[PDB]
Amino acid sequence: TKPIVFSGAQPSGELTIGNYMGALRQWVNMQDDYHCIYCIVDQHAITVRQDAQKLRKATLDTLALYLACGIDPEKSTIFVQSHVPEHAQLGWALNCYTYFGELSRMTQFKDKSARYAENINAGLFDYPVLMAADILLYQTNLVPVGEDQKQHLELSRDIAQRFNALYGEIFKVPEPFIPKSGARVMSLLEPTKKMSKSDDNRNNVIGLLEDPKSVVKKIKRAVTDSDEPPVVRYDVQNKAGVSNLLDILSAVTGQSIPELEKQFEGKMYGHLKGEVADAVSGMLTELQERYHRFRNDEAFLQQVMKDGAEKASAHASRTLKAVYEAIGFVAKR
Amino acid sequence: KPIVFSGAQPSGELTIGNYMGALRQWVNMQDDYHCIYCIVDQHAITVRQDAQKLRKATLDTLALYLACGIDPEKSTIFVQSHVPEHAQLGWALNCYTYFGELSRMAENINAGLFDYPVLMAADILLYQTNLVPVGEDQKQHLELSRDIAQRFNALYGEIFKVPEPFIPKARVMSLLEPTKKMSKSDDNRNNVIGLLEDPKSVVKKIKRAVTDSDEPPVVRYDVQNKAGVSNLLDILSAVTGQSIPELEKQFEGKMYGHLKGEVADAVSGMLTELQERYHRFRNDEAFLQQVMKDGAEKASAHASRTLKAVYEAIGFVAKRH
Ligand SMILES: Nc1ncnc2c1ncn2[C@@H]1O[C@H](COP(=O)(O)OC(=O)[C@@H](N)Cc2c[nH]c3ccccc23)[C@@H](O)[C@H]1O
Ligand SMILES: Nc1ncnc2c1c(-c1ccc(Oc3ccccc3)cc1)nn2C1CCNCC1
Ligand SMILES: O=c1[nH]c2cc(Cl)ccc2o1
Repeated sequence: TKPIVFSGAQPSGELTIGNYMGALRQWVNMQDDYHCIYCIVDQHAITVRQDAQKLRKATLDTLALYLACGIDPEKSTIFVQSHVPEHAQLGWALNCYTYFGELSRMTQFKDKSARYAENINAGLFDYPVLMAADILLYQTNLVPVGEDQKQHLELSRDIAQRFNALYGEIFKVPEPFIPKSGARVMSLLEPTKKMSKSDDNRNNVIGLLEDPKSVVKKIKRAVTDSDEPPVVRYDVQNKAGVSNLLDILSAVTGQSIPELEKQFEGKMYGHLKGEVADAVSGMLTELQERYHRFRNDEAFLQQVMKDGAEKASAHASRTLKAVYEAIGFVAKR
Repeated sequence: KPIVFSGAQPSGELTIGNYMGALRQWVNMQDDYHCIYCIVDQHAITVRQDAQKLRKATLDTLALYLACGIDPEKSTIFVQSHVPEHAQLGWALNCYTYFGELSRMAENINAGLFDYPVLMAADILLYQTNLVPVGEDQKQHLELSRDIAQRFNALYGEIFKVPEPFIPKARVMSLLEPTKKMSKSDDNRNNVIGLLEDPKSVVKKIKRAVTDSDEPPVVRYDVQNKAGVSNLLDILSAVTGQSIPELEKQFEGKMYGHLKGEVADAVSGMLTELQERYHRFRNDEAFLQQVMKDGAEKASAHASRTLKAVYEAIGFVAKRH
């Protein structure tokens, strides 16, 4: 049996080139090498208040975007989190093996709490426990995420180790898979801030489903620096915007930063932004063409969700039965 | 017919205070209400305990409720962990519960100890529950369940019933501290009589029961001045159905030794029949397995209806069977 890959994305906001380079790109590339399981985490999405029609549409948008990126339902398991009850069941059990202080110290809870002061809910606080359940159910070996999820992944490793120390080899201890390029794509007008899929200023983001003409304009207005002469060189501290543009270009083309710096010797930010705009515009045009063919095929989306929940439930039920036996529950008949 | 929900915590040996004080009366109301008894093993694990002891205590609790007269054909009795909808609704309700509400109910407590009030709200709201018999320690918890139900209903429509406490209330006090209610969660086991205690144990515990220094000894009801004698009278009245004034007449010119002898005989007479049924049920694995299977099937059919309405209101894509 192949080692197992698991990862998820929220059907909230609009997925960006950041979500693609930090996660989805690795998801597509891992499908033959490993046994891959990819989840649309609708139960995590509702830790921020959603409109019911927007959430349902966004769940199906996210599924079609996975397929458009090249996630192949003949190679990978693709499913909607709420379709597998074992996620919530194991999540409750793992609350009892997680410390309050491990949750209160989380960067995501602190940032989200500041943004949504009127909805500091228990789900937002308990977010990392459900995510540990998502990973540990599938005997997961590798979790491809961006840098912002590292703290969450480290807690899932601590929970797995703590539970195993008491009860035996119930869980695998998962490892993060974080890319060398594109692990933390930054905002186009505030390159010290991560690119957000829920930004109130749309000019900060490159949306995967945004009009490529709109995206090219945003790239040309991306902030650079006051260097005289202008020089294309990677330096996050002193050249955050130029560095972020180089990181996006490297991630799209596969070229190294040193190769890009050599290609741009004697050139300035017009050549850099021209190449980033051309590469991103081409990628999004091809991606969106595949997207509409999947998004408007409800029979195919329905079949992928049915087959994926059936495959996930088989794995998850096996792990949950072992967890329930270990902690001392009377087994269900 | 109103729906009543009770959570039976597996750990802790039920006492004569639990039986004569509430369970005995609820056994006789199984035709008046749709009663649901949930053995709450998912609540249990907020406290680290031996796994084999928790499994045994779940089956001990099931067999004792059956022995006291809960009829699995009239009432729904089941193990919480056998119905996944409890955990599913609990997560959803976390997203509609303020962190501040749980704080107002440290770095080293487990998240289950912080979050169980949300699981209790899910347990109740799943079954369109009208009535919850709560202890005084659980009144704030029931108020949170009502607050969550009203908050969700105000956003999405009348998805949940707003549950009410069961207001109406036998007095059974601690044998060595007659000002404190007899409690199944007590550390001084000499303060309680468990439902499974043998006649020799019952005699020993009643004989140490605190009385007073009245001279002559007088068997009369007076909670202020004769708390221990009053408690023995209340226990004897609750077992036999004889009135306090009738018992006062019966023990005129009698000493506290006579009262204690009659209390022990009355209590052990009541427990013998409970204990026969308990050992019969507890050692019948196929009977207990069939009760749990039937109960979880009944509970899941009702719980699935509520959870589907909750998921539709939130906007989740419906599962593909
Ligand atoms: N600007 C950025 N640059 C690079 N990568 C980025 C950027 N912004 C986001 N990411 C990554 O995108 C993935 C999905 O993000 P979500 O917010 O949907 O999704 C999240 O933040 C998860 N909690 C969802 C989840 C729930 N359960 C799981 C179990 C395993 C893995 C993931 C999950 C993530 O990998 C995230 O790191
Ligand atoms: N799980 C726990 N872990 C720690 N402390 C807890 C609890 C609970 C608890 C347990 C089970 C439960 O089941 C129901 C469900 C529905 C209806 C009725 C009962 C409800 C609550 N109560 N408390 C106490 C501690 C002292 N008194 C204050 C609260
Ligand atoms: O991760 C989690 N936390 C949870 C809390 C409740 Cl009440 C139920 C399921 C859960 O899963």
